Amino acid sequence: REIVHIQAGQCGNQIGAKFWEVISDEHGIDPTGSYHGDSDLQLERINVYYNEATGNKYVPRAILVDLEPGTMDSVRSGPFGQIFRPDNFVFGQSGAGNNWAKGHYTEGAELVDSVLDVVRKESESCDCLQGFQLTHSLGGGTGSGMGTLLISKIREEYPDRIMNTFSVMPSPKVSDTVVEPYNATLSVHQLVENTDETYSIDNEALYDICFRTLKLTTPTYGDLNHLVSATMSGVTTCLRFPGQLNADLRKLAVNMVPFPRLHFFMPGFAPLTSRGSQQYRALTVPELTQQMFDSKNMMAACDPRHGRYLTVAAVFRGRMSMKEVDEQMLNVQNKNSSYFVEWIPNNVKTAVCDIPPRGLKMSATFIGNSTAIQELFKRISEQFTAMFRRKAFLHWYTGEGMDEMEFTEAESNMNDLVSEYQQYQDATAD
Amino acid sequence: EIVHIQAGQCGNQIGAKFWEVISDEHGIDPTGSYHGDSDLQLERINVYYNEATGNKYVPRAILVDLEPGTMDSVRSGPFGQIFRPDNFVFGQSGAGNNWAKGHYTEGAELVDSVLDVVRKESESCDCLQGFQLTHSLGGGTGSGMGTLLISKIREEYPDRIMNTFSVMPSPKVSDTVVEPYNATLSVHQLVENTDETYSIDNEALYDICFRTLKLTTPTYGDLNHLVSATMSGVTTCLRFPGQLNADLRKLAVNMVPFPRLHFFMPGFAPLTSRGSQQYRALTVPELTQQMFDSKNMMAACDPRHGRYLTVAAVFRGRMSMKEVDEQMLNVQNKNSSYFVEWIPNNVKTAVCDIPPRGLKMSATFIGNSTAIQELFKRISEQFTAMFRRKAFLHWYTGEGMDEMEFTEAESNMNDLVSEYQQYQDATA
Amino acid sequence: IELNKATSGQSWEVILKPPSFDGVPEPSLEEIQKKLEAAEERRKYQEAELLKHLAEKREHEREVIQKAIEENNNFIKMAKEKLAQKMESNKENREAHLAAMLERLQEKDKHAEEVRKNKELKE
Amino acid sequence: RECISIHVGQAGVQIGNACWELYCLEHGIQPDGQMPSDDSFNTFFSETGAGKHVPRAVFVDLEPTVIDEVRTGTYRQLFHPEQLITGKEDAANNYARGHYTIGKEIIDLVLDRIRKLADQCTGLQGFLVFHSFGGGTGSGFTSLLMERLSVDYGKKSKLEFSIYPAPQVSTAVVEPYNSILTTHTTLEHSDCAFMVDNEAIYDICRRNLDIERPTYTNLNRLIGQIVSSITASLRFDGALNVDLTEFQTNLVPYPRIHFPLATYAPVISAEKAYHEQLSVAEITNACFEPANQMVKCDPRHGKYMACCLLYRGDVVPKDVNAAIATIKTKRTIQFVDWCPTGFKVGINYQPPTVVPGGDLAKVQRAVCMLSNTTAIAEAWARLDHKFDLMYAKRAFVHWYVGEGMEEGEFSEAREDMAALEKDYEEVGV
Amino acid sequence: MRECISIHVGQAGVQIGNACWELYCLEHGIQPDGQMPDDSFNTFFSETGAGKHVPRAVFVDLEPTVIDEVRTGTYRQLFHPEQLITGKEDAANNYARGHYTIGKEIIDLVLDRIRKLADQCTGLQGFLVFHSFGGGTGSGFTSLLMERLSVDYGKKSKLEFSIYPAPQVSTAVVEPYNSILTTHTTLEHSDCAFMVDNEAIYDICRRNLDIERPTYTNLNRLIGQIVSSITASLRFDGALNVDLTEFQTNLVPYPRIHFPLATYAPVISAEKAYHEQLSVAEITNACFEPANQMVKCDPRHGKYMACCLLYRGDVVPKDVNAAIATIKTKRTIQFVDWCPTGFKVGINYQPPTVVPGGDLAKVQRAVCMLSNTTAIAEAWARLDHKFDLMYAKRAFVHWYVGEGMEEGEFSEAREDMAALEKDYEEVGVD
Ligand SMILES: CC[C@H](C)[C@@H]([C@@H](CC(=O)N1CCC[C@H]1[C@H](OC)[C@@H](C)C(=O)N[C@@H](Cc1ccccc1)C(=O)O)OC)N(C)C(=O)[C@@H](NC(=O)C(C)(C)N)C(C)C
Ligand SMILES: Nc1nc2c(ncn2[C@@H]2O[C@H](COP(=O)(O)OP(=O)(O)OP(=O)(O)O)[C@@H](O)[C@H]2O)c(=O)[nH]1
Ligand SMILES: Nc1nc2c(ncn2[C@@H]2O[C@H](COP(=O)(O)OP(=O)(O)OP(=O)(O)O)[C@@H](O)[C@H]2O)c(=O)[nH]1
Ligand SMILES: COc1cc2c(c(OC)c1OC)-c1ccc(OC)c(=O)cc1[C@@H](NC(C)=O)CC2
Ligand SMILES: Nc1nc2c(ncn2[C@@H]2O[C@H](COP(=O)(O)OP(=O)(O)O)[C@@H](O)[C@H]2O)c(=O)[nH]1
Ligand SMILES: Nc1nc2c(ncn2[C@@H]2O[C@H](COP(=O)(O)OP(=O)(O)O)[C@@H](O)[C@H]2O)c(=O)[nH]1
Ligand SMILES: [Mg+2]
Ligand SMILES: [Mg+2]
Repeated sequence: REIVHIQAGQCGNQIGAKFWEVISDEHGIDPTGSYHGDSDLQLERINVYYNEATGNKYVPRAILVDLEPGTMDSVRSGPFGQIFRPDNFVFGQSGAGNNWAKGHYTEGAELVDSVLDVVRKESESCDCLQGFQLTHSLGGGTGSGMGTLLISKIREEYPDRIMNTFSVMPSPKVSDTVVEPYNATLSVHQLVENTDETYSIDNEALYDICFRTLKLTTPTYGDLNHLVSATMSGVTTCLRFPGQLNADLRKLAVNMVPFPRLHFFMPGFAPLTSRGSQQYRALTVPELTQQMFDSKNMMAACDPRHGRYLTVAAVFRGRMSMKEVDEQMLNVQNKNSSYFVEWIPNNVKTAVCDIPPRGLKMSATFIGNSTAIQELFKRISEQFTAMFRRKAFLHWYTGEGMDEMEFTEAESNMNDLVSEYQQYQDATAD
Repeated sequence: EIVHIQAGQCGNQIGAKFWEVISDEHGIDPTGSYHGDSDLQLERINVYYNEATGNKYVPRAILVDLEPGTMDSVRSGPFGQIFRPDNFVFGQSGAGNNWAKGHYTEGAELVDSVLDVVRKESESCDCLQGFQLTHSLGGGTGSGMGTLLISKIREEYPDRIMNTFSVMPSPKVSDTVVEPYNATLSVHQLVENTDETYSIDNEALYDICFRTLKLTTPTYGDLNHLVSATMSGVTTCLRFPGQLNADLRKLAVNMVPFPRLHFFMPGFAPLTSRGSQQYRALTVPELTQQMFDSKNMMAACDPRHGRYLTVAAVFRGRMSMKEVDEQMLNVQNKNSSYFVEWIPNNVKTAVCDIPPRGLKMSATFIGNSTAIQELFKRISEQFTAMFRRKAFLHWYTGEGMDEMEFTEAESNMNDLVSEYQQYQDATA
Repeated sequence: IELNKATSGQSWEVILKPPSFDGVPEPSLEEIQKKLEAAEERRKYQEAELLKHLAEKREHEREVIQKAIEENNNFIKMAKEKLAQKMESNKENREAHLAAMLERLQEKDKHAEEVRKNKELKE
Repeated sequence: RECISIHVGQAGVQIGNACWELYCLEHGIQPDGQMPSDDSFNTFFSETGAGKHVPRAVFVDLEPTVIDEVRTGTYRQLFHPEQLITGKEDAANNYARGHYTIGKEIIDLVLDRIRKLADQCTGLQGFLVFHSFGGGTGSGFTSLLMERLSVDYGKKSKLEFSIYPAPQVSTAVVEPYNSILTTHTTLEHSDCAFMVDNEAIYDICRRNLDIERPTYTNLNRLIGQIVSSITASLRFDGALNVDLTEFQTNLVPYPRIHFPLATYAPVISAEKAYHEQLSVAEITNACFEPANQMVKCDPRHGKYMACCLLYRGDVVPKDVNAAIATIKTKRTIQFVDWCPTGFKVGINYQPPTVVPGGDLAKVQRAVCMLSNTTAIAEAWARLDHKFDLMYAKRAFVHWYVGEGMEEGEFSEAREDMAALEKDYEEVGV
Repeated sequence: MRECISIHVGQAGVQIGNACWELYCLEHGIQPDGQMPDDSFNTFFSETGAGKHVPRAVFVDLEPTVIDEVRTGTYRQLFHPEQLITGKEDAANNYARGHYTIGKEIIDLVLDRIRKLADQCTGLQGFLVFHSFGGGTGSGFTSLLMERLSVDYGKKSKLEFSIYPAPQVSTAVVEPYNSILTTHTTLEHSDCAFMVDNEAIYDICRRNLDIERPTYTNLNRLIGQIVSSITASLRFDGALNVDLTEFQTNLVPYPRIHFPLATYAPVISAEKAYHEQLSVAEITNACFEPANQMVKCDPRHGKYMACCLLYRGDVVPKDVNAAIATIKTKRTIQFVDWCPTGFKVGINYQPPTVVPGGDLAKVQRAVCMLSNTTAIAEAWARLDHKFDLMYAKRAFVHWYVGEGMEEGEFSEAREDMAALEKDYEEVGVD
C-alpha cells in the first residue's frame, strides 16, 4: 500500500531530487506541493509516494540523509526543494570523504539513530507500509557505507517489508577517486544480504549513452541524472499508476527474483533522449520492443546476449496497439529463445500504461534478471583485486578501526555471486 | 383387508395409477364417494377402501417418500384428494438413488414414523390379510427404505402376508449407473422377507411400448399405464366377487411350491396403447395365445427358456367358459415341455363377467416359471461389471456399509439363480 | 325272500348265489392333547427363530449407521489434528527463520562496535 | 333315535344349506321353523316353546362370509345363533393350518355346541359329517373334529359325507395333499364314509340336466337329492336303513373298506318335452350304468361285496323283483367269494321332492343305490399318484411344516394310503 | 430447503462471482437492491421481511481493491457488509501467505460469516467454492478454508470452480507452484471440482465471440453462462427434467476421480442474425468438438467413465434420442468395460438468459456436457511439467520456504499428482 523513500550522500540526493521532480509533474503537483492537474488517475494511487497534508497539499514520503550539508543545501535552496518536509533532512557536517568505513562504521553510525528517528515517524503514519526505496552512490561513503548501514539497521526493525534500492555502480570513466572499487565491493557484500531487489544504474552505461548515442561530448551530471530518473519513473510506473494490475513490491520481488542472492536488475529504458530536448517523431511498437531489448539501451554496461534472462518485465507507456505489442514481444522471445531459461516457464511479463511521460508520446521500460549482470560484478572485482593486491590506500579504512580481513571477506563474497550467476547461466533443463 | 404402502418416485406414481384405475371399476369418484352402476362393486370394497362414517371412501394406502417432490405430485394429481392427509410420510433429504441412504441412515430416520401409520391403519381392520407394496428397485426410497419396512413389518406382523410390486432396473431405462447395486441389495431382502413378489421389468416395459404399441417415445405415463392394468388385473380375484372366494395367503399357498422361488412373471392380453385407439373386440383363442406368449410378459425372460411351476390367469370380460377352458387345455397339450409334470393340474383359470375400463375383455397372467433366473442373471452381471473394479462403491461405503454386504447380497442371489435351475432340470 | 315291513317303507334281502367261502376272514384325549401341544411348540419355535434372525438384522443396522457416524467423527479428528500440526510447524519454522536472521544481523551489529573500538585503540 | 348333522367348511356347509332346504320341503317346515297340518321327522328337528322345529345341525367355517350367507338367507329363522360357528380366518387351503393352528382355537367351542345339541337327546344314534376333502377347513378341522368326537362320544356312530375333488370344478393345486392327510386321520374315526366325486356330478348336470356350466347350487341340488334318499329311511317310517348302524352292518363288512359308491336314477330336467314318466323296469337298468354314478370308477372290472336298491314313491315290489331277475339274466355282476350275491332292497313310500324354482323335475318313482365295490380304489389310485408326484419333489410341503406339522405326517399318511390300496387287492382277488 | 452457500476467494474467485450473481439476478428477475415482482431459486437467495432476496454468498479477499469494486458497484446494496470480507495486505501471488502468514489473520472471521449463513439454511446441500489456481489468495486461502470447512461441516458437499491458468490470460511464473500446491491440500476436501482452462475460455472469445483481446468480463461472462448452466438444475424445478447431484453420482466413479470436463454450446456473438437458430441435433454434436471444451484436452484419444448432457430452453425428448442415437453409432465415444455407455440427460424449461448489453446473443436451446474422461489428466501433467522445470533448480521456492513452508511440502504435493496421474492411468484400463 505505501512506500518510504530515502536518499544517501551526493549522488543519492542528486538522483533522488530528480526522481521527485519527475513524479511530481507526472502527478500534477507544483513546486509548492499543491495539486493542479486534470485527470484523477494522477490521484488514484497518490498515497504510495506522498503524504496527504493540510490545505490539500502533498508532501513526499522521503528522508534526506548526508554527512555533508552540500547537495543537501543545493536541493533545499533549489527547484522542488521546498516540497520535502524540512524535519526529514538528516544532515551531518562530518563528510564520509568517499570512505565506506567513515559512513558505515564511524562518523555515519553517530548520525544513523537520528535518521532512524525520522524513518519511524514516516512508517507510523501509513495505513499499510509495503517497503523502502533507497537512492544512493555506490562508490562514495555516505551513499555506499551509511546507506547500507541504514539498510541493515532498517531490515532489523522491519524484516517483514520489501527493501528495494537504486544502486549506481561507479566507472573509472566518470570518477577518478581511486578507492571506489573498495567502497563499491564493500557495498555489494551488504546488498546481496539485505535488499529484496536492486536496480543496477551503472555509471559506465550511463556515460556511454550520453557520449556515443546522445553525442554529448562533455556529459554533465545533469545529462546522466536525466537518464536515471527516466528509468525510475519507468520502473515505478505500475507502482504509481492504476490499471491491469495490482502492482505491489512483494508481487514483483516474488515473480522477478527466483534465487535470493541474485536480485540485481539490469534496467534499460527506450527511447533515449538528451536532457531537455524536444522530441520530433515518436517510435512505433516494433521500434520500442526492439530498442528496449538492445544492449545499447541497458543502464548497466552488460551484454544481455552474453547471458540468459531468468526473468524480464517490460513496461510500455502511451496509447498503442496491445495486439501489436503481444505480436512484437512474442516475436522477440520466440526468435531469441536461446537467451531465456527453459526452466522458468513464461519468464517474460508485459504491462502497459496509457499515461506516457513528459514530452514522450511513447516510452518502454525494461527490467530483466539477465545473468549477464555478472559482467558488472566481474569488472568491480578486477578493479578491487588490482588495488588490494598491492594493498593500496588501505590505511584510509584500517585507521577507521576497520579490519584487513573484512576486505577479503567482501572480495570473496563478491567472487561467489559471480560463480553463482554463472552456475544458473550454464544450467539447462534437458 | 389389505394395507397398501407406496415407496419412492416410482412406487408412488405406479401406485396412484392403480389407485384411480380401481376407483373407476369401484365407482369411487376423484373426491371419494360411491356412484357406480351396480352394488357388485361395493360387495368387496372393504378390501381396499374405508369409511369416513359416512360415507366418503378412503383407500387403505400409505404414502412414503424421503423427498416431498413425488408427494406433492400425487397431492395435486387428479385423484389426489381421495387420500388421507395423515398418510403422507415424507422427508426432505430425498434418498438420492442410494439404497444405503434409503435403507439405512435417512430412511431409517423416517421408518418408525411410517410404522406408526401402519400400526394405526391396521386397527380399523376386522381381520387383515396382509400388506401390498409398490416400489422401484434402482433408487433410494423405494429400493432401500421399502426393503427396510418389509423387514420391520415382517417383525411387527410375522404371520401377515407380504406382497410387493417391484419394477426391475434396466440399462435402457434410467441412466443412474448405481442401479445394479441397489437392485442386488434389495433382491437379497425380498428373497428372505416376502411371501410373493411381482417382478415387473422396465426393459420389458419399454419394449412393449416401443416394438409392440409402436410408441416411438415411451413416456412414464405410457409405461405406468400397462402396470396399473396388470395391478387391477391380478386383484380381480380380491376386488370382484364370484366363485372365488380367494385370498393373498390362498394365492401364495397354491403358487409358491418352495419358499424362495416366489418371484412372479406378470402378463397381459390385450396390449392396449395409452389412450389410443379403443374398439376391435378379441376372440377367445386370440386372448389365450397372446397372454401366454413372451411378447405379453412384463418380466423380461423367455418362458420357453425355463419351466412353469404354477400358473394363474384371470380372464375378465363377457365370454363363455366352454370357449375359455378349451383353449387352456389346448395350450398344456402343446407346451407340455414348459410346464412342471410333478405338480399336477398346475394351471389355474379364473373368470369374471365384468370387463375392465373401456375394453370389453382382458386376460391377466402370473406365471411362476424358472426362466426368471434370466432376470437375476441380467442384474448380477451388471453388478459384477462395476464390482470387480469396485466402481461407485465409495457412495455406498460412505454411508456406513462394508464391501462384505455387496459380496453376500450378490452371493445370496447366485444361490437363487442356481436354486431356480434345480427345478428347471427337475424330472419326476 | 323277506327282511322287514313298515308304515312308509319295506325291506327284503334277495339272494342269487351264496358264498363259496364260509367263515369270512383270512382314540385317546391325552395323546391328541399331547400331539397338538407338541405341534404348537414346533410352530412357536420356528416363528421365534424368525424373531431372533430379524432382531439380529435390527442390530446390523444399529451397527451400520454407527460405522457412518464413527467414520465422520474420525475424519473431523484427522483433519483438525492435521491443521493443529501444520499451523504450529509453520509458526515454528517461520519465526525460527526471522530470529536466525536477526542474529546474523545482531552479530554483524557487534562487528561495528569492535571497529569503533579498534579505531579508539589506535588513537 | 336322533341325528346331529355337522358341516365343516364351505363345501359341506353350502351343501348342508340344500339338505335342510329339502328337509323343510319333504317335512313341510317353513324357513321360520313353524309347520302346520309319522313323528320320525323329529330325528333331525328339535321343537322349541314357539312350536318351531330347529334343525339338529351345527354349521362350522373358519372364515365368516359363508355361514353369514345363511344369517341372511330365507332359512335364517330356522337355526339358533349358537349353531352357526364362524372364526376370523380360513385355513387358506392348508390341512395343517386347519388342524393344529386355527383348529385348536375353535375345537372346544365347536364340541360345546355339539354337547348342548346332544344334551337334548333321548338316544342319539351318531353324527352325519359334511365336508370337502382338499379344502383348507373341510380336511384340517373335520379330521380334528372326528378325533375328539370319537373320544368324547365313544361307541357312537359317524356318517361321513365327503366331497372328493375334481379339476373340472373350482380346484386348488394342494388339494391331493389335504385329501390324503385327512383320509388317514379320519380312517379309524369314521364308521362309514360316502365319497362323492365332483367330476361325476359335473357331467351329470351336463349330459342329463343340460347345464354345461353348472352353478355350485345346481351340483348341490343333486348331491342333497341323493343325500335325502340315504336319509329318507331315517326321517320317515321305512323298514330298511332305519338306524345309522344299519349302513355300518349292511354295507361295511371289512371295517377299513368303508367307502360305498352311490348311484341315482332318474336324472331328469323340467325344461324338456313332456312324455311318459319312468317305471321300475327302466330305473333298474339306469342304476347299473355308470352314467349316473357318484364316483368315476369302472365297477364292471371291480369285485362287489354289498348292494341296496333304495326306491322312493309310487314303486311296487313285484316290478322291483321283475327287474332284478332280468338284470341277473344279461349282467353276471361279480361278487367276492366271502360275500352272498345279493341286495337288501327297500322302498320308502313317501314321494321324491324336487326344488321349487329349480332344474330338477318332479318324478313319482325314483331310486338311490348304496353299493360296496373294490373298484372305489380307482379313485384313491388317482389321488395317491398326484400326492406321490408332488411329495417326491417335495413341492408345497413348507406351508404345512410352517403350521406346526412334521414331515412324517405326509409319509405316515401315504404309507397307510398304500395299505388301503392293498386292502382292495387283499379283498378284490 | 436444499440450501447452497457460494464462496468467492480473491480476484479470479470474486470477479467471476459478480458475473455469476448478476446473471442469477436476471435469471430470476431480481433487481440490484434485492427485490423482485417456483420458489426453488431460494436455494441461492434468502428472502427477508422487506422481501429482499440476498444471496447465500461470501466474497473473501486478502486485499481490499477487488471487494471494494462490489461495495461501490451497481449491486452495492445486493449484499451485507459482513458477507464481503477483506484483508489489507494480499498474498503477493504466494500460496504459503494465503494459506498461513496472511490468511491466518482472517480465517476465523471468514468461517463466522459462513456459520451466520449456515443458520438460515433450513436444509443445506453443501458449498460452492470459486477460486484461482495460481493466486496467493485463490490457492493458499482456498485450501485453508477447504481444510477448515471439512472440520466445521464434516463430510458436506464442497464443489469447486477452479480457474486453470493460461499464459495468455495474465499468469505469473510461480503459478504452477500455487497450482500443484492447492490441488494437493484440497484433494480430500473436495467433493467435485469443475476445472476451467483460462486458454479455452480465451480461445472461444477469440473464435466464436470474435474478440481479439478479451477483457476479464468477456471471459467471466462466458464462464458464468457455463456455471449457471450447471446450477440451473438447483435454482429451478422443471417438470421437463433438471436434476443435479444425481449427475455427480455417475460423474464421480471413485473419490479422487472427481474432475468433470465442461463443454458448453452454443457460443454465438451478437453479429449473426441470418444463422439463427440451431437444432438439438447440431448442439448435441457441438459438445464433441475439442474447440468447445472448458479445458483444452483430447477425449477422442482417451477413455470415458461418464457423459451427462444439461439441455435448456427449447428441448423435446424425441430428437434428443435421435441426436443421442447418431453419436452412439460413431466409434470415438469409447467407455470402460466397467462403465455403461449411457448418457444422463436433463432438460430445463427456462431459456439461456443473456446479459443485457453483452457480447453473446439470445439462444433458443443451450447445452453443457459434463463428462468423466481420462483426457482431463492432460491438464495435470501440463502443469506438473512446468512445476518440475522450476522445482528442479528450486526456482522461486525460497519465497515459499521464507513464509514457513517445508522443502518437503513441495515434494509431497507433486507425488500426490503423480499418484492422481497414475490413478487416471489405471482407471482407463479394460
Ligand atoms: C565524465 C565525468 C563527468 C560526468 C564530467 C562533469 C562532472 C559534472 O557533471 N559535474 C561536476 C560537479 C558539477 C557537475 C556539473 O558541472 C559540469 C553540473 C552542471 C551538474 O551536472 N549539475 C547537476 C547537479 C549535480 C549533480 C551531481 C554533482 C554535482 C551537481 C544539475 O543541475 O543537474 O563535468 C565537469 N567531466 C567531463 C569531468 O568531470 C572531467 N573529467 C573527468 O571526470 C576525469 C578527468 C575522467 N576524471 C573534466 C573533463 C571536466
Ligand atoms: N359340490 C360342492 N363342492 C364345493 C362347494 N364349495 C366348495 N366345494 C369344493 O370344496 C373344495 C375346496 O374346499 P372348501 O371347503 O371350499 O374350502 P375351505 O377352506 O374348507 O373353505 P373356506 O373356509 O371358505 O376357506 C373344492 O373341491 C370345491 O369344489 C359346494 O357348494 N358344493
Ligand atoms: N478466468 C479468469 N481468471 C482470472 C480472473 N482474475 C484473475 N484470474 C486468474 O487468476 C490467476 C491469478 O490469481 P488471482 O486470483 O488474480 O490472485 P489472488 O491472490 O487470488 O488475489 P489478490 O492477491 O488479492 O490479487 C491467473 O491465472 C489469472 O489468469 C478473472 O476475472 N477471470
Ligand atoms: C386372490 O387371487 C387368487 C387366489 C388363488 C388363486 C388365484 O388364481 C385363480 C387367484 O387369482 C389370481 C389360485 C392360484 C393358483 C393355483 O394353482 C397354480 C390354484 O391351484 C388355485 C388358486 C385358487 N383356487 C381356485 C379354485 O382358483 C385359490 C387361491
Ligand atoms: N549518476 C550520478 N553519479 C554521481 C552523482 N554524484 C556523484 N556520482 C557518483 O557517486 C560516486 C561517489 O559518491 P558520492 O555521491 O559523491 O559520495 P557520498 O557523498 O559519500 O555519498 C561516484 O561513483 C560518482 O560517479 C550524480 O548526481 N549522478
Ligand atoms: N415404471 C416406472 N419406473 C420408474 C418410474 N420412476 C422411476 N422409475 C424407475 O425407478 C428406478 C429408480 O428408482 P426411483 O423410483 O426413481 O427412486 P426412489 O425415489 O429413491 O425410490 C429406475 O429403474 C427407473 O427406471 C415410474 O414412474 N415408473
Ligand atoms: Mg380353508
Ligand atoms: Mg495474490
